[PDB]
Amino acid sequence: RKNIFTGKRLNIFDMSLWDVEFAKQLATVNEQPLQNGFEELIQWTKEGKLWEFPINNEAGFDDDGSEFHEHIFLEKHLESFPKQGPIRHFMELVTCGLSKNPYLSVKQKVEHIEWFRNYFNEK
Amino acid sequence: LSEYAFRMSRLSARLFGEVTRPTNSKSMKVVKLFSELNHHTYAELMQTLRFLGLYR
Amino acid sequence: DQLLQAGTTVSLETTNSLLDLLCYYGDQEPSGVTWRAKNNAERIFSLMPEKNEHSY
Amino acid sequence: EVVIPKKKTWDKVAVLQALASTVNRDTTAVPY
Amino acid sequence: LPPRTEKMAVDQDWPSVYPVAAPFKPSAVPLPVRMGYPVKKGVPMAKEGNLELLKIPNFLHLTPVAIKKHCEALKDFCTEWPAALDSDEKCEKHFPIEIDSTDYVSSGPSVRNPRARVVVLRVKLSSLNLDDHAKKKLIKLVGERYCKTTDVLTIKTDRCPLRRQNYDYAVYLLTVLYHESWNTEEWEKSK
Amino acid sequence: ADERLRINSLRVKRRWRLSRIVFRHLADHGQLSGIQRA
Amino acid sequence: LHVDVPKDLTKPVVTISDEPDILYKRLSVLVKGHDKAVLDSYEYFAVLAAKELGISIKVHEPPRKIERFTLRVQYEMRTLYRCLELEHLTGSTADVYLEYIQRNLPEGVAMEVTKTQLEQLPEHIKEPIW
Repeated sequence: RKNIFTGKRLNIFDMSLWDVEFAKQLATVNEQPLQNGFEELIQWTKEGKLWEFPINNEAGFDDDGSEFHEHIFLEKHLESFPKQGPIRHFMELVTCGLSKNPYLSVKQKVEHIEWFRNYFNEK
Repeated sequence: LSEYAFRMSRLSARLFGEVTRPTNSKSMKVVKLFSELNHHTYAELMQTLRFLGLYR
Repeated sequence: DQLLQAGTTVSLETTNSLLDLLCYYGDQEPSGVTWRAKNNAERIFSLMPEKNEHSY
Repeated sequence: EVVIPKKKTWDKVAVLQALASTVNRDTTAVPY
Repeated sequence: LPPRTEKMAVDQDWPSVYPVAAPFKPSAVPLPVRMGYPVKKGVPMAKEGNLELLKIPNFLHLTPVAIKKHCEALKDFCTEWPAALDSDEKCEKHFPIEIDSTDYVSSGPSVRNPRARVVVLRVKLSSLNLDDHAKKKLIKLVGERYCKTTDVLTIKTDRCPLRRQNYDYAVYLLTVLYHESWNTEEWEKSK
Repeated sequence: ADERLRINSLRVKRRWRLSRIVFRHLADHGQLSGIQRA
Repeated sequence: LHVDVPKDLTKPVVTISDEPDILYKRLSVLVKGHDKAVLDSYEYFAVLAAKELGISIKVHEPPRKIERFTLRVQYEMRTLYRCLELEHLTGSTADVYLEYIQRNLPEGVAMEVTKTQLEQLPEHIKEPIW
């Protein structure tokens, strides 16, 4: 007349690929077919096939964690160029043009500046 | 044009990042330049599906 | 076997991974297999120099 | 006094889970 | 085989039949709906096999009962507007700056839109602590961005690629404009 | 693209990407979204 | 389901964070379509959802646009509009409402959501630098 969780016990205690496959076959015990459309949408969202809502038009894009000062102030890369000549004028204009380019990353702008540096160095 | 308007305008240009030196307009073009930025393969897919017995 | 022939010393963790794979699949490629004496896993286990808890 | 409410954050699929729990199984249809 | 509309009761739970946006299924929709320009001494085409009914973006998955039963469950995700802000008069008092940003929903594989980076800051100059000289300088400096009728300064930033960067740029532009308006040069003496 | 631009700086229904005949064929069938002939 | 019903359901986890919520003065949802009936049905759906979620909504119809082009054979494209201004809604309510109505966006209809967040002046601008 007593519940099965009371009685004699052992009393002996007191308080790689193997793991990967173990977890994979744990995944199976709760592997049932989709039961309706909402579950299908949830499954695809978890898989990442579906867009996130509300739509963020810049989702998955962070521009390498760049800051605005790295895009708008690009004149620090013109230090190795002439400081008061006509090349200074042309490069100031070029960096003004690059700083107003929203389609380019900072890396592309700096490599443009470096190409100009190299071309003038050869000449 | 009062020279006061002139230097106040070129200060505005420095603050907002426009070209401070007015370089006329013909040489202003490169600012615009730098401000901006396969039916073949699909057919051998169709051929491959044919070979595998899944097209036509 | 190629690395052994080349005389290159294989690290302990790597050979442990080898024995993991061989034991879990029992010398067969991924799709019961009965344990065969003198199969590859036993040869790897015998060939390794210092045997730790993980290999056993 | 402007008491700005605290932001509520929810999981990626919370809205879909709510909408799914909102509808029950169809008795006259085969599985989806 | 027979359609399953024959097995549907007249008091069924319709939302469960169409949980989500699904196309018109004549074997699942229990309506004798017809559509099509009739022929002479003819009738509009029946639903079974009608491509025109299959072309409609049907709202069967969104019925008033379904909408209510959905938005009743979605209430748990909402917060309450601060009751102190009863009208726009107090909104323009306690929160002077207005930041306008846009998102675009098209259909396709790419979620990107070039127009989502634009940010528009709007602030009334009367909310900023500027003296006579400061306000004169700021107005002359901004130019057309200031509208005299509304007393509003509108700074639109789109230079940076992202939207947070443009918002930061707009904030920095406002910061400089204020500080450089509150400054008098040796040049500024002889107006 | 970048290389050619740098030196330069110092100095039919293409709208839909269809053949002009084909665009008529598609649009007559109603295939194009919103292209109603008037 | 007359007898067999789920006994309990997993309500999604919505945790009340400590960070203060965003406040939106206005939220203009401009929906564009080739069909006026779809836009009317979507207007009914969105308005009903807005009334039930407590959001204040006002609807109007911006003017229709026409793109006419000749290849003689002449073709035309219609763009009809419906603009839904929500007012005085917080960040979470706006986010959930937008998720709902954008997931339920009908075929061939695009959306342009303009959000006007309310913010305070930066502390740097409260007084001039000395």
